[PDB]
Amino acid sequence: KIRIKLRGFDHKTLDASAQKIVEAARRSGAQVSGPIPLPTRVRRFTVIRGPFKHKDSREHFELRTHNRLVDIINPNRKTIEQLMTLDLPTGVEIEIKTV
Amino acid sequence: SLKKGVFVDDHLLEKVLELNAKGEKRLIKTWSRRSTIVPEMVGHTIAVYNGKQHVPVYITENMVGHKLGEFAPTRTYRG
Amino acid sequence: GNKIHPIGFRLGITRDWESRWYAGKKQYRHLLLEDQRIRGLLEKELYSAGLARVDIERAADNVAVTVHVAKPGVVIGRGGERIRVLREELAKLTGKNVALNVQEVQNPNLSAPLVAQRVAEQIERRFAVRRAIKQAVQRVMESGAKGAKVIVSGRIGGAEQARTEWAAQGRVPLHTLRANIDYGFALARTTYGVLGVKAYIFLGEVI
Amino acid sequence: ARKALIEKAKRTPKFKVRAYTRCVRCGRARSVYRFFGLCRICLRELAHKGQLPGVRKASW
Amino acid sequence: RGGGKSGQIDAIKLGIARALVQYNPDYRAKLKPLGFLTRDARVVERKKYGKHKARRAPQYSKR
RNA sequence: AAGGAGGUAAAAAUGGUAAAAAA
RNA sequence: UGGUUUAAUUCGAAGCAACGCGAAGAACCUUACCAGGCCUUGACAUGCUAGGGAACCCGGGUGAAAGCCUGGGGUGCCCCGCGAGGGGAGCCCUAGCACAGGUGCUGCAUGGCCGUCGUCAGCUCGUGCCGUGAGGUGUUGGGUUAAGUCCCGCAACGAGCGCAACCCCCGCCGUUAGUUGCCAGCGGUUCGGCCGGGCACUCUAACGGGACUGCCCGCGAAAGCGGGAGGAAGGAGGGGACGACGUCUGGUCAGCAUGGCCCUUACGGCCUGGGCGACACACGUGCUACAAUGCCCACUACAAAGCGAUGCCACCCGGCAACGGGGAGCUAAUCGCAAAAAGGUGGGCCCAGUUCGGAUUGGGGUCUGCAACCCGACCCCAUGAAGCCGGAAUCGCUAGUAAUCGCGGAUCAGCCAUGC
Repeated sequence: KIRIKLRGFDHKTLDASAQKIVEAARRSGAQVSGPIPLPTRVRRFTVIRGPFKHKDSREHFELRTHNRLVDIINPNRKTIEQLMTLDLPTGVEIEIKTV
Repeated sequence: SLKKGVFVDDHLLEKVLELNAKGEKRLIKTWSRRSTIVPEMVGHTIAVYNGKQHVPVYITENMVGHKLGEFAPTRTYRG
Repeated sequence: GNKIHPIGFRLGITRDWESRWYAGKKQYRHLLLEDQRIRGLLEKELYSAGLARVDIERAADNVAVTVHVAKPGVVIGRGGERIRVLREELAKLTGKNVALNVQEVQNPNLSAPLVAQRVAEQIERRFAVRRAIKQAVQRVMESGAKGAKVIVSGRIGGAEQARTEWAAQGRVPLHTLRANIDYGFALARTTYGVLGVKAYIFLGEVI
Repeated sequence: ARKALIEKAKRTPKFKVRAYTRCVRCGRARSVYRFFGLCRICLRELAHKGQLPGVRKASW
Repeated sequence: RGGGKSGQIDAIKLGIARALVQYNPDYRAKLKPLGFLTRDARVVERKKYGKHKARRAPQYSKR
């Protein structure tokens, strides 16, 4: 019944936040449907290499937003307690809901 | 284009409707040219700006509800 | 011609972002705005002891700054009466919860920003360009580095022709990655012009 | 003019249609990628100098 | 799913190949010399900044 | 032929750019 | 874009390396250009002298607008007060001052940043040897490669930045994982993944393995080449970022900083207008075309990627439409942009300045926006030019490349986007 989405720019750590949760949650309760990866939406940007009227000569840059999704079963007090308390995203965005 | 209505401005309005309180002097001195020509201006010496100076244009009928600053050349020099 | 920031290419596993915080699509702007302002007024003040990196974190009031200084000593002040005013103003123009953290790097002659800092500042104090700067590359490879290069471009001594005097010692494999390079450019200002000081320093493989 | 121009829009005048974006890390309106509130040269100087999250020296 | 009518066709071929080369890999012996497993290539390549169809370039002046 | 070489061959429609001066 | 011209048609860039280039959204804004109105301790910050106002909420005249002369309110706080008062601070006003400011010149004073030769294969270090020495050597010699790539020679042996490799996209497999997908396997059904169920398959997006001439045979002294297979993958698998030492006083002071020279109630600042879109020609990149492998109307098809909260906007409705009124869901793999188009499947045109091509043309409509004249996109219906496939010349492109066809995003009120 739990809808936890994790939006991330560093896919390395962002995934590390995806399985971690699942351990202690599969631990402090019952099943926790696997972290399931979700379409890393990417915002395409680009511009030219310099300042002066140089139509060619360009560099592309884009935003890598990886989506994560954890579903847990019927929650428990330990689970909810620690796994709403402890964290260290240091940036990464954590948004949950009751669907 | 105003789809429902016709764009004009109130400078001209207040002006025309006050000389109409009598029918006085044969001059007006407007700075707006974006405005739509109206028939209640009668149509004497609507002195409009151009880009360099005010240049009086005559107005009667066939300029009905089409824009003012169109009978003020601006684009000087010809070919 | 270019060279491109090794940095702006090392963002794989060789250069982790200076600012680490996720953002909303709308939000992005104002966030980075205040951010760059932080670094900004920080720059003018907390230069005094070599301001290299400026680690940034933001979660939601989590305004954690890990100011990589050079030597936080005569900069934290006695009892922290200087860390005080800075965190103060930090709060003054940040509508959230501020942090200081003076994480200077153990060793001086590493991380090229402060290298080039002292470098350009020697010319800022008029000093011998080639002599003391060759002494700088020297000092780098005298610290235990693997490759030091200092390009210095601009109006040396005036004389119209703005040369690009260059020195080096040790390998500088700029097309590589694992090797890892640190880049730092100081913005040298002659009383009579603006010359650009720039430095690359090499470290090693495997990492 | 320049200095006065940034101030012109910095204070929103009369009509909605007289605002124009502004590179607050360089100071212009041309090609200011509004998403960042940054011009294109300001954009590249930021992303390059490592002072911009979420990006990537893209290689797709 | 995907590609085009013909692309569909391609993937269909690919699979009809792979399926009989499972429940009887005896059919594999006489199907690679026939070339019924080499997948594909083809991509309307990443458009080159400066050129059109990543190859197609603008008319050169010189003058 | 691999080379160096001693004698006899082929090979250029056009032009003026100054200069005190930097490392 | 030259030229041309005007009051102004604002500058920049110039053989390749400028010409759909700064410009990735110039109606006024923008805006640096002009005519005019006007402010000027200045739209911006910085501090002092002596004075007054508390900040600050509203309004009237005037005018094109900025600007300008006044009117209603107004009296938060420190010290000393059941009393009178002043001084002090954010706080605005005026003189004076120190000043700001100037997209004015100077890229031949500069940084930085791109160009470009050019992914061209080039620039050198170390000990030794040759040369009085500058220095040469290594790097000149042959086969070979995309390659100073490798082999052979060899007075050298090697070593670093370059090439490559470590990085990403794309092709084969795997393990984690299952609100995308599905009877693939079961139940039912409003038979439409629609209702339960399930992770098999797509997919998603992560962590690796997989290809090295490794195997087989013939040639070459080897470097390599021929032939064949194992395999999704052959001999660098396709692509991308990647661009040295250096030149060129390239380009840029109008993105930025910037040494200097420079105007300082004017080269500063606001406003409203006008130009940046002008026209006797010329030029580069471009869209469309001039037609039956075609134009037209009807039915069905398969896209991939990128978007969307004060935005995406399916739906009925009014309108032939432009779009407007009521209206669902949507911080998105679940909602909508959105119909891909060519393909295919029917019927029309019958070779014609044609149902070709719409260039231009008039009487009306929709939308944004204060405002659509100069100078907006879009709708209607009536107009329907040149164009019969282009001489000298000259451009693109070696594989899913060219040619053809549709689709999105950037910035943007709108849109001149046939551009990128």
